[PDB]
Formats: sequence, C-alpha cells, structure tokens
Amino acid sequence: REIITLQLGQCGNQIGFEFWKQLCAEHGISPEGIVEEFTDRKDVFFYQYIPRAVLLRVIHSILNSPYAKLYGNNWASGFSQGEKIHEDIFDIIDREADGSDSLEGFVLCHSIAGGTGSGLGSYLLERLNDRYPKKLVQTYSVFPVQPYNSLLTLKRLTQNADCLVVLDNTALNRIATDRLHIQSFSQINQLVSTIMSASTTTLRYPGYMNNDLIGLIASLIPTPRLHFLMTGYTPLTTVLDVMRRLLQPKNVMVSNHCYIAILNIIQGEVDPTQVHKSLQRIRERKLANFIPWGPASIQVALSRKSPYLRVSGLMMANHTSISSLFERTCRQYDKLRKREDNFDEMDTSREIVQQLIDEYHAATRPDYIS
Amino acid sequence: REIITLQLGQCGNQIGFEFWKQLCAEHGISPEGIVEEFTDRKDVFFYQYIPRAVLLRVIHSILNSPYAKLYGNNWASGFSQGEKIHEDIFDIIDREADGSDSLEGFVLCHSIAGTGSGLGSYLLERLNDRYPKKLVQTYSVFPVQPYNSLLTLKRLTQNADCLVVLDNTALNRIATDRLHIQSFSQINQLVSTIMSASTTTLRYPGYMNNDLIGLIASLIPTPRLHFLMTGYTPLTTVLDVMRRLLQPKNVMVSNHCYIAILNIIQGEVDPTQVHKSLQRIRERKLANFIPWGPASIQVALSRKSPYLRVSGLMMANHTSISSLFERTCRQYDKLRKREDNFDEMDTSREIVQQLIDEYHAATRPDYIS
Amino acid sequence: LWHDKYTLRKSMIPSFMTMDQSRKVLLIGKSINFLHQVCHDQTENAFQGKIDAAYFETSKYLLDVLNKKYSLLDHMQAMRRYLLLGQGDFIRHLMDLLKPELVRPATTLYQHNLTGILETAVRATNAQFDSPEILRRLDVRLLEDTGWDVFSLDYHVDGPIATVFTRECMSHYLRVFNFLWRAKRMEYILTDIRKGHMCNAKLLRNMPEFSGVLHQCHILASEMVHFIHQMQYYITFEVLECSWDELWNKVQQAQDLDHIIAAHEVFLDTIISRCLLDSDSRALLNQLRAVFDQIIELQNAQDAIYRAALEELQRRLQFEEKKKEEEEENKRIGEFKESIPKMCSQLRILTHFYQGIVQQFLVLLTTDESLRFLSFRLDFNEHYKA
Amino acid sequence: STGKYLNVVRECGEIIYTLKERAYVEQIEKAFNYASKVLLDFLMEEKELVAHLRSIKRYFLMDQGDFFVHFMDLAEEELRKPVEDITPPRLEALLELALRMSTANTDPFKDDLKIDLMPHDLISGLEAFSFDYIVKWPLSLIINRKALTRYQMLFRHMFYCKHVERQLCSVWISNKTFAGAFTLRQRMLNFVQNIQYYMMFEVMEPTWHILEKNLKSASNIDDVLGHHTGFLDTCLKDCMLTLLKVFSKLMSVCVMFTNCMQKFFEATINKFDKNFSAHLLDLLARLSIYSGMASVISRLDFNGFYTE
Ligand SMILES: Nc1nc2c(ncn2[C@@H]2O[C@H](COP(=O)(O)OP(=O)(O)O)[C@@H](O)[C@H]2O)c(=O)[nH]1
Ligand SMILES: Nc1nc2c(ncn2[C@@H]2O[C@H](COP(=O)(O)OP(=O)(O)O)[C@@H](O)[C@H]2O)c(=O)[nH]1
Repeated sequence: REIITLQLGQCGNQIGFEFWKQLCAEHGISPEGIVEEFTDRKDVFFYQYIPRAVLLRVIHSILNSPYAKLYGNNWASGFSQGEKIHEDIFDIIDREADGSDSLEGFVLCHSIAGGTGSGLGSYLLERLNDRYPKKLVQTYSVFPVQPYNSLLTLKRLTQNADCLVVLDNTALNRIATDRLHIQSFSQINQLVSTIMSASTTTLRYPGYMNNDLIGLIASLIPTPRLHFLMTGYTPLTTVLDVMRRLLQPKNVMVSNHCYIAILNIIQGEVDPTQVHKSLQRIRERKLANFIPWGPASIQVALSRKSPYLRVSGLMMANHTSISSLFERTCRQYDKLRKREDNFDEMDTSREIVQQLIDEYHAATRPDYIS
Repeated sequence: REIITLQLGQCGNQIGFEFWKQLCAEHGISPEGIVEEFTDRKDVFFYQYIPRAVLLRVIHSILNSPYAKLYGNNWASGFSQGEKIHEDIFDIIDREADGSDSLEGFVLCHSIAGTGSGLGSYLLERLNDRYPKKLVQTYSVFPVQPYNSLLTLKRLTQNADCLVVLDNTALNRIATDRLHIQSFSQINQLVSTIMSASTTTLRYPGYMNNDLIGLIASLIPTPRLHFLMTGYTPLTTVLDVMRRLLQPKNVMVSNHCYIAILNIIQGEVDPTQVHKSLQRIRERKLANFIPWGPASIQVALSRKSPYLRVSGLMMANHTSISSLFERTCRQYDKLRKREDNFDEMDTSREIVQQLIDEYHAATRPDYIS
Repeated sequence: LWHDKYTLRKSMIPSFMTMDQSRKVLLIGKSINFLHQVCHDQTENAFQGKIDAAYFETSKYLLDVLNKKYSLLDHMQAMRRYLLLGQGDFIRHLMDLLKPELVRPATTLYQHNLTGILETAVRATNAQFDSPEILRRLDVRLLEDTGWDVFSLDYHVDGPIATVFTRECMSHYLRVFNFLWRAKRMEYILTDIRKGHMCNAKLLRNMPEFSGVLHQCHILASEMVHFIHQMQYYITFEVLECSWDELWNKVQQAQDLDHIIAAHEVFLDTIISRCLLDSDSRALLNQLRAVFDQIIELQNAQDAIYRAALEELQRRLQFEEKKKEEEEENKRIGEFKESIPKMCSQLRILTHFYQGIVQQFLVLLTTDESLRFLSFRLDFNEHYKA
Repeated sequence: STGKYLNVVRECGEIIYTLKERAYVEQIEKAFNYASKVLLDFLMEEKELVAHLRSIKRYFLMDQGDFFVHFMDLAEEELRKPVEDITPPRLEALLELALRMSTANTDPFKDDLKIDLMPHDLISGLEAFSFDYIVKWPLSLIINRKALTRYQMLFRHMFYCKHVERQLCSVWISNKTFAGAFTLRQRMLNFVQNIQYYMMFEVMEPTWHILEKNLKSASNIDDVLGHHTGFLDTCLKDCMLTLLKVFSKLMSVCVMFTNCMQKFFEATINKFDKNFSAHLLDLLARLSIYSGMASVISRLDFNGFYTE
C-alpha cells in the first residue's frame, strides 16, 4: 500500500519540501536521491529512490535548492483556474496512481487561509471524491477576504476529506515566542515538519499494530462527521511524565467539553512494562474526561527512533473544543456579510458549517444519539 | 495546586525579580532555567523549569540581566488604562490558568504608593468576577500620595483574601540601625528575605501546611481582619529565637493584642524543646491575645536548602496594624481641606472607617455583636 | 528439534549433581546440537563454574547468529516475527492476498496453490531482506468448514535445533497462532466496515430520511471497534512485549543450554496463561467467541441495509435523468420509507444484545492476575459499569 | 542467628576443640559479627532496615505532605460513595498516579503500598480506607502483621483528623464573598489544628527521634524487636488511642457543622455551640485528672480561656 502526497500553494509546497527534507534525513538518503551506506520500511512514501510527490514560483526555489535531484488571492479564481487545467494535472495524477502497485490514500498539504491553494484544493478534493471512491483522503490543512476562503474550504472539507488535521499559525507563533524566542516562516515550518514527520512514524517503522492508514483513522474517528483532529508534541524520563506533559493545554497546537479519542506515539527506548501503570495512574488521578454516551478510551503505541539521526512523544486527539475556532471564522463571516452572479454558494457553506458546529456542540451531551 | 504570581509597577517587578532570584538559588536551578546537578517540592511555583509569573521600562532591565531566559502617577491613570487593556492582559492570565492543573491562588506583588496602585485596584476587582473560588494573597508595600494609597485600601479590604504589609519606613530604620546604609537595592534584599521565607512550608513539605489555604484560615478568623505583619530575627535554641521575634525592635511595623501567631523555624533544632519554649512563653507573658475567642500560638519547623544556622520568621495578626491606616486617614482629611462626582473617594473613606472601628472593637471582651 | 529428541532421564542422574544442574547441561548440549544442524553453522565449586561458563557463552552466541544471519538465537527472534505475527508488515499483505481464496469452502482448497501466494508476500513486504536459511523453513500447513478455519503457518524445524522445541513448542505455537489469527481478521473486518462508511456517506448524503437509521450503524461500529482495537493492545504490550522481555533477559545471561530450555518452556506457559487459552479459563474464551461472532453478524446486516439504499438511489437517478408515471413511483418511494422502521428494529435489537454479551464478559474477568490489566483497558472512562 | 542472616541475603543477591581454652567460642563471635554486618548494611544502602522504616513513616504517619494533599484532592468524590460500591481497580489507579505526580517519586520502596478497606470502622466509604504494606521474608521478622496493624490503627486516627479540617477549611472561602458562625468556626479550627500540632511534633516525632538513635546502639535482634514495639505502644498511649470515646462523638459535630454551612438556620448555629462547647469541656475534665498527658491542656487553651 502506497501513499501519494500533493502540495498546493506556497505554504503547502514549503511545508511539504521541509517534510521531505526531514524524512530523507531520517533515512539514509542523500539530497541527490541516492541511498547512503551508513529495517526502516521506506516503500510507502518512496518509489525504487524518488518521492511520490506532485508539486503544484517557489518551485524555482526548490529547483535551486541542493534537492533538485529529488523530483490571485481569491477562492473563485483558484477554483476557475483549477477547472481550466483539470485534464493537465489529472493525467499526472492518474499516471502516478496506476503506476503504483496498490494505492492507499491522498495526503494533501495546503493552507486554507487564502490565495489560490484554497480553491485549488477545494476543486481537487471534489474531483478526487468523484473519480476515486475507495481512496482515503487525509489533509494536513493549515489555519490562519480571508474568512470567505477559509469557510469555503471548511465547507468542502467537512464532507469530502475522510480525515483532517488542523494547524493554526496563531498557536505556532505563540509557542515560537514562548519557547523559541523569535521576536518567521522558516522557523515555525521546522516545528510543523517535526509534527508531520512524527505523525506517520508508525507507518515507516513496523510494529505490532498500526501498519496501515486505516489502523490510524478507524480507531479515532467514530462517526463520519467528527473527523477533525488536533496534535500535541511535548519534547521541545518515564512514560508517565510524557503522558502527564502531553495532556497539558500548554503544548496542544490549538488556540461542556470532553475527549472522543486519544492516541499516543512514543518513539523512545523506554521500558514498555510501565505503560499500563501509566494508564492506571492517569485514570486514577482523572486528568482527562471522555464522552458520556459511548465507550471511548485512549490508545498508546511505541516505535523506534531513526538510528542514523533521547525520548520523544506525540499525541493525536479528537477534542470537541476545536469547533470554537470555526465559530470565530463563522462570526467574522457574519461581520463580513453585513459590511461588504448568485452568491448563494457562500450561504450554503455557512449553512453546512453551522450544521457541523451544531453537531459538535451536541456531541458532548449524554444523549448525543438521535 | 499551583500558584500563579503577578507583578505590577516598578516596585512589584523589583521585589518579584529579586524574589525569584532568591528562589532560583534556593533550588538547584541555574539562571539559564536549567537544573543543576549539584526532595524539595518545586511544582507549586515552577512549571516543568519555568516560573509562573505574569509581569506588567524596568522590564528591559530584566531582559538585559543574566536571567533573560527565565520568562502616570494618578490612581485614575492606573484604573483607566487598565480598562483599555482588559482583554489583553486577561488573555495571558486565562491561557496561563487552564494550562495549569488546578489553580490555587494569585500572589500579587504591588506597592500602593503610581500605576501599580491604579492597575492593581483594577485587577483585584476583576478577579473576583471571573474567578470566585481563587484565593488572592497580596504582598503590598506601604510608603497626592495619601489619595492613591487609601484608594487601593478600599479594594484591599473587600477583595484580597489576605494581605501582608511591608512599609518602607520601618524597613528604612532596620536599613539604618543594623545595616548602616546612610537605597532601594538594599532594602529589597530584606523584602526578598521575607517573601521567600514566607512560603517555605509550601516548597518543603512537612506534617502540615501543604497548601496556601492552610496558612490563611489559621490566622485570619473573620473576612475583615485579614492584615498580617512579619518578624524576622536573624540579621542558639528555640527559646533564643522565640524571644527575639516578640520584641518590637524586629517587627516591620512603625488596648492592643495579637490574634494568631505562626512561627517558622528553618533550623535543624531537635523537635523536643519546641513545647518547652511555648510553655515558657506562656509563663513570662511576653505577648497577649484577644480575650473573647480562644487564641493560640502555633510553631512550624522546616528544612533549610542544602545547596545554600538557625533562622526564624513569624506571621502575626496584630491589632496595632490599625495605626498605619490612621496615618493615611489623617493626611487625607488635611488634603480634603486644602485641594465627575468625587464620590468614590468619600465612599472609600467610609469603608476604611468601618475597618478601623472593627480593629478597635476586636480588643474588647464583647467583640461579638 | 527443540521440543523433541532431547529428554532428561530422571533415573540416571548422579547423586552428586543437583536436579537443577542437570537442566543446564541438557540446555547447553541442545544449544550446540541445534546450532550445527538447523542454524547451519560450525565452529565441587570449579565444576559449577564450568557449567555457567559454558552457559553464558554458548547461549549469548546463539542469539548473535540468530539476529545477524536470520544460530539458535536467530531462530527464536525469527520465530516471533512470523509465527507470532510480530512482523505486522508481512501479515498485513498476507491477509489481503488470501482474502479471495479462503472465502471458498475447504473442499476446493489445495495446499500447492497457496504457497505461490505466501512466496509472493515475502517478496513484496520487508520480509525479503532476511536470512535465506530461516526462510527455507517458513511454509504453510492445512489443518484438518471454510478457508479461514484451516489455514496456518508451520515453520517446521529439524536437526540439532529441534532439541529446544521438541515437538511440543510446535504444538503450542499453533495453539497460540489460532488466537492471534482470529483476533487479526476480526480487526481487518472492522477497518473495512469503517472504510465503507467513509465512502458511504459521500454518496447518499442527499437522503435526509435515511440518516436516522444510518446513524445507529455508525455508533454500533465505533462501540465495537473499541472492544477489538483495545484487546489488540493488551495482546501487544501485556502479553507479547512483556512476556518476551523476561525471555531475552534470561537468555543473554543463561548458559549450559539447560537454562535456555527452561527459560523458553516457561515462556510458552505464560502466553497460554495470559491469553485465554488455558484449561480452567474455558468459560472465558467461549464467552469471547460470542463477541467475535457479533462482529460478523453486523457485517452481514450492514451491506444488506447498505445495498438496499444504493438500489433505491440508482433507480431514483435513472427515473429522472432520462425524462428530464409520476403516480406509480410515489407508491414505490412511499413504501420504501415504510420499510425503514423495519430495518431500525434490527439495529435496535442487535445493539441491545451486543451490550448484553460484553457487560456479561466483564463480569467473568473478576475470577489470574494479569487479566486485571484487561478490565481497565475495556472499562476506560467507565463507559460500562454505569 | 548467624546462618539465618546468611540466607536472607544469599537467595536475594577453621574451628577446633580445646578444653580450658575457648579458641572456638571467640571464633563464633568473629563470624556472627560479620554475619550481621553484611545483612544490616544490605538493608540500608540497597533497598534502603533504618532506610526501610522511614518509607513506612512517610505514608502511615503522613509525614509526606505533598502526597496526601494531592491524593484526597483526586480521590474524594470516589470515597464519599458507600462501602461495597467502589471498585478497588479505581482507587489503586489514583494511588499510583498520586505518588508519581507528587514529590514522593524519589522513593525506592514506594511500590509496596496497597489499598486495604477495613470492614469495621475505628471502633461508610471514607471511614474504611487504610494503606497496607507488604514486605519480604527477612524483614518480616521485625515488621510483621502483628506489629503492622498497629501502624494501621494510628493511621486512620490521623486520616480522620486530616479530613475534617481539610473541608472545614474549605468552607472558609465559600462564605467569604449569617454572620455569627465565624466565631464558632474559630472554636473548632483552633481545636483540630491544636490537636494536629501536638499529635505530629510533640508525640510521634519525639518517639521516632528516640528510635532512630535507639537503633544505633542495638546489640541483637530480640532487642530491635523491643525498641520497635516499645515505640508503637508509646505512640498509642500518648495519643488518645487508649475509654476516651468522647473524642469520637466530639468530631461528629465538627464534620456535621460543615454540612450545614455547605447547604447554602440561625437557630441551628447556636444549637451547635451549646453542643460542641459542652463536649469540649468533658475532654479537658478527663485529660486533667491524671498522675505528656497534662501538657495537652496548655495546647488546647493558651489565653486562659475555658477556665470554667
Ligand atoms: N504556517 C505557515 N503558513 C504559511 C507559510 N507560508 C505561507 N503561509 C500561509 O499562506 C498564506 C498565503 O498563501 P498564498 O501564498 O498567497 O497562496 P497563493 O495565492 O495560492 O500563492 C498566508 O496567509 C500564510 O498564513 C509558512 O511557511 N508556514
Ligand atoms: N520597598 C521598595 N519600594 C519601592 C522600590 N521601588 C519603588 N518602591 C515604591 O514604589 C513607589 C513608586 O511607584 P512607581 O514606580 O512610581 O509606580 P509606577 O508609576 O507604576 O511606575 C514609591 O513610593 C516606593 O515606595 C523598592 O525597590 N523597594
């Protein structure tokens, strides 16, 4: 099973290039796409070595980078231009798809804040939902006329993408000023690429469980609507300390309430016998709450750090608080709707995002069913 | 339970900056916020290490100090500008609140003598609105000056669940008597000694007093008589230390009786002659208390930091603190006969008179009713 | 070779040799006889020190040849990756290729066909970069229904290495492999259903009268995948990764090949005990099978409700695209709405019986100690127990 | 006594006859004096007896403060539930999490704390909770089930007094934004926080301080077995644990008064006064009539109050 990734817009292209840099460094692959001498399953993201990427001005910057051997601002303009070159890009996508043995998904890295990447990703998501009906679509979308584009992207993402991971530049900048003392794109992108590389750790280093994307998705997302996740990365030592530092709101990349599903990935050489004690004590001290209707638990898995490159850890959560962010956008849209062919698509977008926020707000009730 | 501290004005910054320096050394923590290798509970004030402080042109003096990797004159100007940034500084406090496990208190360090007076008056009001279950202790420092001083006292008598007085006048004497200075850079060294040794029982866990509400509810009997004064002798048995704390030469204050006394002995003195001294203090009658309610004296031991000899601090609830108010109350009326409603000052004037009457009623055998 | 061919003789042990010392020689001799034939490699108080000196050297060398070339040690590690599903990457691809075959009944199944499939998987996954010797023994065997009831791997071992396994470790591994195979297909079913729903709602999201009953299909899934996706962790961390650690710790320090046999023999008495394959825990496993069955009945009662909605959707597509009569279909559309509450009474009675077999399952765990760590995995956040 | 010491260490990790000369009697002592020095040191440095008794004191005598203020804060809602209603798999998960998050993390022997819900009270839910400690063989000669339940009898008597003034001090903030109850709360708080001080720094502490020194001059195990039970029979004697049941009923009006104030009448606050003050005067009447048990009165009243 092979995962193909797509990079749209300046932000998406930059974060994808840095992610590929990080992943090539994790393995023994020189910038010249030649394996270095110096166990790690690398077939998923690399083709025998060339990455499975589809880039769509900064391309010249990448071509001038040492890694050359490795390959308007409106939403409506982006959508129109994406409709204009449907066949041109889809020939590339189809040749790269059918060239693969068994395709699995379509990772999409783009910024929904604005520009052409937003509308282009909208159009691509629609067309991929049209053509390929059996391919999971995960999206590493990055959160920031901007409210218009953002809400349109949310409208297209709440029904097409079978999963989604949010990344807000505000929280990243906050963490940068707090514990990195920057005052830049090229600095927050480091942490972004770190989180991304650590996200797909269990796919490249095989373990007891989590050998496929469905193993990561179907565990967290219980219903097809609640498919927005948040990330946490504590190392910026026992597993209990890691789990206690992870659940702190100081580290989560997010600006009653309870949890739906939690997943922990530990990349250290820790003793794997103390994890059950860690979970026992976490349940004892009652540091986190769960849904009252269905039985929801926390899952933990281990892995191995890249030997060619200490204890680290990442956390993927399904928290109902994320809806708050949408509200802000929603709010701004209303503020933008009363200040200034049919202009009805934006109204439908507002309607469906209101539906989604209502569903999130109803999810935290003991009678969420019906 | 964590305690997030606040620092307002040039005073609050300087005492807090020197309070942290006394704490950072008392633990094995380098000024680079890195633990040095070189048992002491350090989670209350530090977050795994970063101090839980929310400061508010002296700030630049801290950013140039080696500790950079660890983080007008009208009362109306302080209360006005504080309303203009209501959402700004409350964004920080709120994001620092939920990130903590379970918030316990708000130790606020400010001097009632420019902007720290008007801003602190604004905060102590706004905290009771949103946070109704959080203790708010204040290490206020006593010095148009009569106006800004008493106006803060209106808020400090109904909002702050505790208050520790530290007047610069009595400190300046101890600066002159036993230190012979004639400077702010010296008297604050004594203030930092009082602030650090105040929370020695929270950072070093013992039999009792493992939470801030344990030190508060013991001394303060009623919500109004919530003003405390300090006493620090080392500038040898437990009897040597206990006798020196009760002398008026040591108290940081310029009939009358005590309400509750707590003694902090940071020495390695054997815990067997602790009851003998208390027995002796009762016999010679070195201090008197309230006649109406049962008032007792409490003594607590602790352990000095090995990374840094007997010391001693005393938390006192003395009725003679009413004298400091009268000095403020007196000079106000003189300025009231010398020069949009000017009603807040008169309304504040009334409530301070209610407080002073409550003290002088506390020394009566019929203080009830 | 390990399980058989080398049995201690209780009658001819000299009196001046303690009964424990007699199991360090039978383990040291077997460690060298198995190092030659199967692994295909060739090289008082002072008396007690000689046995331990030959133990802490031969065994420590058996692992090195069993970790670099795949060599008694390099077979133990390689017999965990495949026979105990410790690889994950290889067993994933192997369950996708045997799917079209095992669905047929066993009568049409012949061994000579499956070997080409197994050989294909070892070439595709990461198991290709592996010692050729240990790959020569990895084969298939057919137990004697459906193809998912008679398939299993064998990994036959003969020669000097056969004195460590001794025909009993090969009769216990297959006793374990059945439980790890079932708990692996009961998961790839529940990630297929959870995959269908992500492509289901992308088609029939325009029928607001069907989402009322489609919702009960999602909640029952996310309540069922938890019980399985949690039991997988208890299998990984509290059965495999924990009981194997007490084996690799009593091997790099053991010697005389008789502290290796006794360390590998008890390694198969805890896994049989930590898993529910014991003799006195029979009431527990038969109780678990019922939960394994309810996962299949959902997968049968789902596509019936799933496909019945795609037919009515497909007819509704053609009933309007060719024309853009009206009264003869409203009775067909009208009756279709009337069949919905019938299907709702299925998922309402299937769920109410699924919860009645899990809340009964937990009561049986309170019986023998390591099982308590399972009750916490399932009952996290107290979704059950009121 | 020589070889037995050699066995509780082995499983974990020339003599001639003469008459009128004792060349063997001295030889046995030169080995017994080493047979003990290897075992005693085995218990103080690795798996730290004197370094083993201190760990028990931290939880049983509640010496460690950071562990209880964080444990009762987490396991309070799950203790007010009645008996035979709480799952021990729920408490122990909180106990493990209470130790690691606290400052008791630096304790090699912390993994021997077990929850043990007693059937009888201190002759439910909260009054039926007490730690249990399991020890290995060689140390089980000193600290055994006969002399560990005593550690468990003077523990609940201190977990009760720590619980009341934990919530009595909790109502202190609720009332602080009808006005005659503040002078009654002063009468109970200055009673428990005047019993706890006498119970911690002038009763068990002094006895413990003696035991530590009294174990440096030990000579044989049947003496250490005397300096230990000689320490537990003193703590149970100087405290009110040995009758003086008026304390038990005296505590009821304190905890119940917290419930009345928690229901937010004026004729009930004064009802508690005449009931509690009468119960207190029964105590000092019996505490005074004796032959310390007399210095406790100087701790209860200090201003000459209660001179009636
Ligand atoms: N987090 C992050 N966001 C970025 C970065 N570069 C650009 N962005 C976001 O991308 C948006 C601009 O997109 P733009 O390049 O104009 O899209 P285009 O018009 O299609 O080229 C801004 O709102 C940024 O928030 C980056 O390095 N990191
Ligand atoms: N004890 C002490 N008091 C100080 C120190 N520095 C300033 N103060 C007090 O703070 C008052 C001046 O406050 P100010 O700095 O003008 O407040 P601002 O207007 O907010 O900057 C004076 O009356 C001093 O009594 C110090 O180092 N130690």
